[PDB]
Amino acid sequence: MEIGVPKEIKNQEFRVGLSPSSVRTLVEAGHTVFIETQAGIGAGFADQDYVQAGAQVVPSAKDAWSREMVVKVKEPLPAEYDLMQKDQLLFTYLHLAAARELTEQLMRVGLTAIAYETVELPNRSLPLLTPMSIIAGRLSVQFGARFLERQQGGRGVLLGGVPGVKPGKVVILGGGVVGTEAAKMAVGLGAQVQIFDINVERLSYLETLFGSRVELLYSNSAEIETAVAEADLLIGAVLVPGRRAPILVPASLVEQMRTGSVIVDVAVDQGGCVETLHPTSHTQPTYEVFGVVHYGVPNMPGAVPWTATQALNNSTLPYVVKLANQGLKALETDDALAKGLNVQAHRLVHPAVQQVFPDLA
Amino acid sequence: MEIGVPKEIKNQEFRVGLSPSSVRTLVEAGHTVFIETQAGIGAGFADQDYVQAGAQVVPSAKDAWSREMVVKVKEPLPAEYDLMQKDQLLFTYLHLAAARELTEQLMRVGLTAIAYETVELPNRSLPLLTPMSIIAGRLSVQFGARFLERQQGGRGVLLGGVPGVKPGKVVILGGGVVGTEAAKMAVGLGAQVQIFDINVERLSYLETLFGSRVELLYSNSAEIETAVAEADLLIGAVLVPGRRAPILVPASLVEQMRTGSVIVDVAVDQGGCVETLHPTSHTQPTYEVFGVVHYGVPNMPGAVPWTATQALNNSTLPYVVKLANQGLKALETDDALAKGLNVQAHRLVHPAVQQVFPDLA
Amino acid sequence: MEIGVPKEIKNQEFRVGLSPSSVRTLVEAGHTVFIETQAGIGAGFADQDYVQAGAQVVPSAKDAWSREMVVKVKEPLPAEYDLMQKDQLLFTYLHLAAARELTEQLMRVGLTAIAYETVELPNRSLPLLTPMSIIAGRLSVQFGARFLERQQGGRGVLLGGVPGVKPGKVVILGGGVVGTEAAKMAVGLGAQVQIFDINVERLSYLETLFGSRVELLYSNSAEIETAVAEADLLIGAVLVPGRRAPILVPASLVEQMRTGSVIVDVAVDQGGCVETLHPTSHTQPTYEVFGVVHYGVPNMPGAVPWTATQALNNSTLPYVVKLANQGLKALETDDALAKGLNVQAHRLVHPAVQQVFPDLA
Amino acid sequence: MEIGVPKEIKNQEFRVGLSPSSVRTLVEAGHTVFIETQAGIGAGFADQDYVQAGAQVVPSAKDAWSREMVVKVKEPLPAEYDLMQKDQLLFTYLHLAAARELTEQLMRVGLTAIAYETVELPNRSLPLLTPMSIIAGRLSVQFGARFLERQQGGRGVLLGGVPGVKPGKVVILGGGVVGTEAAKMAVGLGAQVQIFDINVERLSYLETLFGSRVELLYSNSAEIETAVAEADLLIGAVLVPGRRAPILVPASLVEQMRTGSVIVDVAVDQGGCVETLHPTSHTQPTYEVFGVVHYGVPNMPGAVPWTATQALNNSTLPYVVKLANQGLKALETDDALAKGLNVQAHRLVHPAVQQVFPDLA
Amino acid sequence: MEIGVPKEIKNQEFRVGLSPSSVRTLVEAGHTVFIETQAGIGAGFADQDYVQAGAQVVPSAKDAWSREMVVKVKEPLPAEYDLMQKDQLLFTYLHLAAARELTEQLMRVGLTAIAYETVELPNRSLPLLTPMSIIAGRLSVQFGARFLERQQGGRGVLLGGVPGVKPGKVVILGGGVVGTEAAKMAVGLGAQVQIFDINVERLSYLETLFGSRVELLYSNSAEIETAVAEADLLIGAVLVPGRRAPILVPASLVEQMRTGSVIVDVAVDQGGCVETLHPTSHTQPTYEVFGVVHYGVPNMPGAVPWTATQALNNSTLPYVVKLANQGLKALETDDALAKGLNVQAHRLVHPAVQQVFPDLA
Ligand SMILES: NC(=O)c1ccc[n+]([C@@H]2O[C@H](COP(=O)([O-])OP(=O)(O)OC[C@H]3O[C@@H](n4cnc5c(N)ncnc54)[C@H](O)[C@@H]3O)[C@@H](O)[C@H]2O)c1
Ligand SMILES: NC(=O)c1ccc[n+]([C@@H]2O[C@H](COP(=O)([O-])OP(=O)(O)OC[C@H]3O[C@@H](n4cnc5c(N)ncnc54)[C@H](O)[C@@H]3O)[C@@H](O)[C@H]2O)c1
Ligand SMILES: NC(=O)c1ccc[n+]([C@@H]2O[C@H](COP(=O)([O-])OP(=O)(O)OC[C@H]3O[C@@H](n4cnc5c(N)ncnc54)[C@H](O)[C@@H]3O)[C@@H](O)[C@H]2O)c1
Ligand SMILES: NC(=O)c1ccc[n+]([C@@H]2O[C@H](COP(=O)([O-])OP(=O)(O)OC[C@H]3O[C@@H](n4cnc5c(N)ncnc54)[C@H](O)[C@@H]3O)[C@@H](O)[C@H]2O)c1
Ligand SMILES: NC(=O)c1ccc[n+]([C@@H]2O[C@H](COP(=O)([O-])OP(=O)(O)OC[C@H]3O[C@@H](n4cnc5c(N)ncnc54)[C@H](O)[C@@H]3O)[C@@H](O)[C@H]2O)c1
Repeated sequence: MEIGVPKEIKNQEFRVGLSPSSVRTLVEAGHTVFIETQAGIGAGFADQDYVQAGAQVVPSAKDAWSREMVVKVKEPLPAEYDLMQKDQLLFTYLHLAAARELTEQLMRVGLTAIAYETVELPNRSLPLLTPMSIIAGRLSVQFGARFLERQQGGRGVLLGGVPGVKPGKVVILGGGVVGTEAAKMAVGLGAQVQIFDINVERLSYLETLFGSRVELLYSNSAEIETAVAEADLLIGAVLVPGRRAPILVPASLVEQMRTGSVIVDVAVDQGGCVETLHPTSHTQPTYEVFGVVHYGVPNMPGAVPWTATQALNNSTLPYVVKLANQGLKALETDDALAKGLNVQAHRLVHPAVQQVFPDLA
Repeated sequence: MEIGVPKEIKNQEFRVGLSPSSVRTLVEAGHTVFIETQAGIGAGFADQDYVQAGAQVVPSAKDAWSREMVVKVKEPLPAEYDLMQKDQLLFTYLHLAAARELTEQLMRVGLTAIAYETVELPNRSLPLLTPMSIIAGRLSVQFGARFLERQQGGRGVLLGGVPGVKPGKVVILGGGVVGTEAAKMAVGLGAQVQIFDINVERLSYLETLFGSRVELLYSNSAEIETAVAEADLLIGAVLVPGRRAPILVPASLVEQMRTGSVIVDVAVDQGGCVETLHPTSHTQPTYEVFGVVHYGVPNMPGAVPWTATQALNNSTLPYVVKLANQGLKALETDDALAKGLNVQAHRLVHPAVQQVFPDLA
Repeated sequence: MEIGVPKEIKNQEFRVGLSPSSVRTLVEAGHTVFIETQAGIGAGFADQDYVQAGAQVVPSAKDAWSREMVVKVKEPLPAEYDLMQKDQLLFTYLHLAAARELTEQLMRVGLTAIAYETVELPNRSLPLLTPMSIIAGRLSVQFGARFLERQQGGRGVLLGGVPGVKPGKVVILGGGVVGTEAAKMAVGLGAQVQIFDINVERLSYLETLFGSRVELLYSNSAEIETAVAEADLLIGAVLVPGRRAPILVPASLVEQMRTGSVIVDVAVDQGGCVETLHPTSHTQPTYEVFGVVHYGVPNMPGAVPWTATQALNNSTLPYVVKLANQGLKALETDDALAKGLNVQAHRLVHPAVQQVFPDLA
Repeated sequence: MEIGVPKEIKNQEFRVGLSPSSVRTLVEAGHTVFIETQAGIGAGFADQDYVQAGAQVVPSAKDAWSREMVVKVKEPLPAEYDLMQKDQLLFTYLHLAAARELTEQLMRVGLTAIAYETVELPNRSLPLLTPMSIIAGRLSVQFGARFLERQQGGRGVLLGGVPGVKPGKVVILGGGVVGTEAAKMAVGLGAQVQIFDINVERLSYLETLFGSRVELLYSNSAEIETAVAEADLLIGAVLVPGRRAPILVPASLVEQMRTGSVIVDVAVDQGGCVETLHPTSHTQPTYEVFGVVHYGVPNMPGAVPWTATQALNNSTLPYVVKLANQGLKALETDDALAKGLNVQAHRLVHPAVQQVFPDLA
Repeated sequence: MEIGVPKEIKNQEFRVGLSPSSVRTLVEAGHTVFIETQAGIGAGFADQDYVQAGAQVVPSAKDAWSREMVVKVKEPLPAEYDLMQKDQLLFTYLHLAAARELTEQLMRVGLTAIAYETVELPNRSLPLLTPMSIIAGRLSVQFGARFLERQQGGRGVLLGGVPGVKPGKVVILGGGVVGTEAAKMAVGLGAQVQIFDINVERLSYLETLFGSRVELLYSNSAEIETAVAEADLLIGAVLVPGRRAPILVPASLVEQMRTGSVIVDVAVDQGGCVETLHPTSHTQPTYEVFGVVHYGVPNMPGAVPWTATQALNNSTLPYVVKLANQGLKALETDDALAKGLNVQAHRLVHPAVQQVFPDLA
């Protein structure tokens, strides 16, 4: 089939729909791929690498959008609304329940849109988001260490300390995928680490990973209060299915933290579990409240596009191949794929997006 | 005795001569300490903490400089030349072989100046520099990870990678104190690590620390060339006694590195082992040569003043106490202290500084 | 019941149906066991040990084959066709889909034959093969190290290297049971290790076992090519259910490998994932193609009969006991056992073997 | 200076005096190197690699022996006696106290001969032998595992066992360099390990390396007897300065060992600590006594010439460079080098070799 | 709702139904809690702590028993039979199949009684017992070490030994929750450890936790006999669903053990797997049979009430909250809770307790 890969146009978005290794694999399956020049450059892939792989490098987005299947990272923007085609297959992150205009647009056009984030296993797991959660967890500590540096606004604490001197104290709220990857890094830098979770069985499992090196604590307000007050680095990594996140950290608790301490709340979209936290810019990634540094920049994985592009591809690829092979019939063979389906032929198909635009259904 | 601690005035210097725990200890020994207001604040110590410790908080530097002993972090600046006194004891980092004017100043004044960096054991070890080498080694990786982020100018590589994706490759030139601490951090973040050294016995010792997790390689041009070409993060940590550092990495080698890769040369004063590296600012910590990011900001430990102040104190303290107790006679009891002596009563005493200002002796 | 254990007669087969500990256990359950003299000697078990266990040691195979139940390791050979009886229970590895004559023989005779390799759990797992996969994985590295020795034909590389010198590079294709055990050994010898797999969730799990000590890579032709070219030791450990193995390594790739490098493809029966690999002898376990040493000897576990006999027994025993107790009714109580049933009363019962000898059904 | 490297002619000797990386380094120092064609091929180095390094590849040994300095691995053989020159510098392993004829030959010729094995530090350490001890220690386990395989003559025991089955038991007599490297490998393969030593302080140090994973036992006849009787693999790694090795294992003890168990005595030249052990061939590396497999092949490191050549070079190189630079005056600057001196201008200089050929002095 | 917490009156019982953190959490949910004075003191919780949490501290048990819901640790005793009320909710450990009188009492009264130990998941797991199994496993080793001390009656063996001296040998029968926690501690003290289990898949899993540090052995009489004879510390940790425990250790085996060796059978209620073991007192926790020390004191977790109270609460809490919120309707929403139901309105509801008092149903 013909596969197009336009360059990402969203602000600060350096990832790319397909890496060269993916392309190669696709080309060996009988398919042909068209990629816009420079599409891969923010991620570290030259057009050259794409040609070596069997890609046809196209000079414009029009040329890339004109294919039967388009594979991207982010949702289409208004600047590209006119590039879309009636019978395309669009496979990318959509987040439709947050973009009515976008939802209507796809609807008018009549294509079929499959969202990475709705492809779901019986497991109830979302295989195409995980890779991003792993990365965010790892980055949280890296960003946190930077902001604990004096020139960056923090107290001037080295996470690992040095023999004779106290190490930094990292408190992680939530021991799921993100919280677990964060703990791995903090431990690697030498910090003293505490993880809170409400699921004891998850806590038991974490003990198999860390042994007695990390403190594994049941999530209750009383212990949270004490721990948070002593933290140099607080990482929010909580997720709850039927809703937005619980505020485990009220402004009053924040007020009790040490000056120059830092909070990184990875749970930014769904609210955060920290009361004083809101999303931040990039020309201004942080702000202070009570002398405590706040970091609320989202899509953390965008800081490592080379690593992030491959991680995503490793997971999307088999789906890309199935679609290229069976086209629309794959949704009838693949239940997970069938669940990624959001829009088709002017109809809003995803039940979740329906309950949000009940009048769009 | 009376001990004074002025606030550091050098640019970007947030450390402080004595921490509150040190002060307390000093006060319990019979001594009294005077500290300039706000002297400890960049390091995270309020005047309050100093008063609780037994310190007398003085409102001006004059008041702090007027003591029989002054304890600081950096060398005196011209702005303080008039504050110095004839019979003081000055204990701080001096680096006289690089400051003639300063050397002459101390000479005129007639005090006795003891340099942290010349206090030396029979071991030939410099006990008061080590703490700073440990910190620099640990920070190098932390800074390196930041600069490998796309927005910071790097390729966009996560050091630890994610299962399925290649981890970052870190190459460390020199397996001494700095190189060893750097390896500890890189390994902690999940990177693939290679350390080069010319001392096999040091390599053998490192194996006892890391096992087979790190690649331990003999330093020869041939292997260096190959390794460096594949690095995401290159850390220079070489030191050679009788001179400046060897250029293990010529511009030609740098030219062969991947775009967006980063070099952190901790060996900045003595030259660096990297040809294209020079010191950098803070309003501009890095620059590019061949698409490769260069970081040459010195006194790395200044980024974590809270941790760095305590590490230094843990080591200087026993010397501070000996001086306060025995005053000048300590140099006659302590050989290491006797070696820290640089200037006394208008005479240049340190042989090393003499061979540099042979006409000052 | 009466249980017989003949000595294995197949070439190079030193294992034995029951170890002495098994026998003891069987005897304490009310059963009696007859074993041919010397049956256990290749595995390190003297007849003495068998008598201490409660076994009756019989002088001939006839005496051992004449029992209501016979327990062996390998399939019956033509030399024993006349020893079989109409109503026996035969429990051993059969591999009928590869032995028509054998399949017809059991059919004529009219016994019931249960194959270790078809006993299967709902899990779809084959509990009686695993023990052999674990052993093969561990041996692969052991054999590989031997063949990397100069006198054995290899390049003369020590897997662990020595501080100052590069360790050997081991590449494992497939991260399942075999590939995982191989990685454990390679890591134990100090090698640099890469594992490829197409299942990301398996890759994630492996990270919980190895941390960042092993490189965990997604199986794609592009990365495979690069990795394989740099390998000292290549281990094939791929398995795919609905068929034979994929050739992940074409002769062209093999041609690009270093002279004296070695390939051990554990996936020998089902083809191998290496193009240039074919089964080898024992009077000649290896051969060279492009200066690269090939090892294709099967039934690797036969090299450690003492360890292999016990591992198998630990798993077969509970089934042996159930059969001795309930005889044929066990297949009606045990679904896994019911699945091991291949032949009974002249009829070919196993659906898998039926689809192979569709005219035998 | 001119440096020659002849091809090694001794039987089964595949190492080479200088690797290509060494050569390169030498060439960059102002020196020129001549190497006999194919000299590096048994170690995995093509002439090509030597030319790339700056070597001049010579067609004959005569051409290589004709230089002011010759660098080899083994001692000169009678076939090369005529190639030697009056004023050469010969640097290689000599073992003169075992070769009278050779000793006389060097004497006649009048060159100066420096033996790797006599270069000694104040430490009393022999820096140029260690690399070989490390390798032998690692290989011992590798060879031992092979001989425990049934087809190789052993009991058929997998060192690591499998969950549910006992691992192999490895007993190491001597916890020095060799014994320690052996333990590292055995532990890596999963074996149960015991190390005996008479030096408690060495035992204490080993605990810092292995923790409680290895049993660390004081060397006394009583415990030795018990342990040895239960071993699958016995490794002799004892060394005593003023003499030959103690027989810690009398034939009577050997008689008590399990059939198919194996003994690898790395202490072969100095006798061995095992009574029934003698050196073996290569066309016959082992023999049996009491059903116990004996391995007594020496120069174990010769099995991995690629790894062994580099390990040796990493250590000899700085000495090779000093000699090329200062020629004979290096012995007057280098005490360790001065100690390597065995023969010069017809005189036997090495005190140790003198006390052996008291009439040659 | 109103929640009461009486002080535990059973002998040697220091735990308490709710910890202060639990209380706080309950109070924030809209509920009010009444606790008898001193109820928390044996566990380390002052009334003060309870008041800070929002508890109302009541002076008598009557006051605590008079609530709509009573939360305790142990079963009600005759001394409290008169305190119970018709429509209460009683949530605590009951063990009714062992207390007929108690069972009849609850029956008369007409309350609804929910037993911690019958709350069960589809998993068939008993979430409210696990926490106690983990603790018992950890304590077993701690108690065992104490009894191996000479003054306590044991042989005088230090589990970890010291470099040069054999470590203690610990044998664990059963590799489930208890056996696994015991192994963790024994390994932590430096002992040589063997675990036996009949489930190979459990053995495989344990290898992922311990690697090759522990010996993982299949449970068969032959190996058990040998291992037990050499043990310093034997820990019984076997559980079998449809019955009482198997005697894996007959008195005859015990007779073969070393004098001063110790047995701790955690499997005390269900019999023990050790023939010579019976429950013991506290004024006499052990006894000897054949010079072997026996420890059979039950409810091991009672020795660490501070730790044990919190572990239990972490697990019971969510159930306590559900009950307080939905009262009786929770059993209709919660299947696990519905399974904890033993008695209600004079009727015996639990099928298991019915089959024991078939005439009570
Ligand atoms: N900013 C970014 O780039 C980015 C990327 C990915 C995910 N995230 C966010 O990070 C969060 C973590 O996602 P995840 O994949 O780890 O989910 P997860 O389900 O793997 O982990 C969440 C964990 O939180 C625990 N939790 C829930 N309530 C809790 C409570 N009251 N106290 C303590 N722990 C509680 C759960 O028991 C669970 O273990 C989500 O909110 C997600 O949206 C941000
Ligand atoms: N910028 C900062 O804030 C800061 C702070 C401290 C130290 N440093 C610098 O960092 C360097 C490292 O200091 P250190 O305490 O680790 O010294 P060290 O002696 O502990 O380590 C240096 C090591 O380099 C090795 N080395 C020398 N020549 C080599 C060669 N050709 N190849 C490979 N390795 C070689 C030596 O064998 C030694 O092991 C010095 O140059 C020091 O001035 C910078
Ligand atoms: N010679 C012997 O004595 C012996 C003994 C046992 C097994 N074997 C063979 O070894 C192989 C391994 O068996 P196992 O028990 O490990 O199976 P397994 O299922 O546990 O492992 C196989 C793994 O291969 C992976 N795989 C499949 N296709 C792949 C691809 N294209 N790239 C990379 N990985 C891929 C799967 O995802 C899986 O994780 C089989 O072929 C089996 O027949 C040989
Ligand atoms: N065959 C080969 O290729 C080869 C290569 C190198 C070394 N070797 C030999 O291996 C031996 C080991 O050499 P090394 O470098 O380990 O020496 P080492 O000094 O590092 O180790 C020897 C150790 O043996 C211990 N020892 C001495 N007497 C003992 C006794 N009665 N019981 C127990 N331990 C005792 C010492 O305390 C010491 O720790 C030597 O005999 C050497 O000649 C063979
Ligand atoms: N005294 C106390 O305070 C206390 C507290 C909790 C549990 N216990 C007791 O401890 C025992 C262990 O409980 P658990 O939670 O570990 O159960 P579990 O199911 O987690 O562990 C029991 C294990 O025993 C194994 N096993 C069964 N039969 C065996 C045999 N013949 N040989 C070897 N292993 C065998 C099973 O395969 C299983 O892995 C139970 O009997 C329980 O009643 C005592």
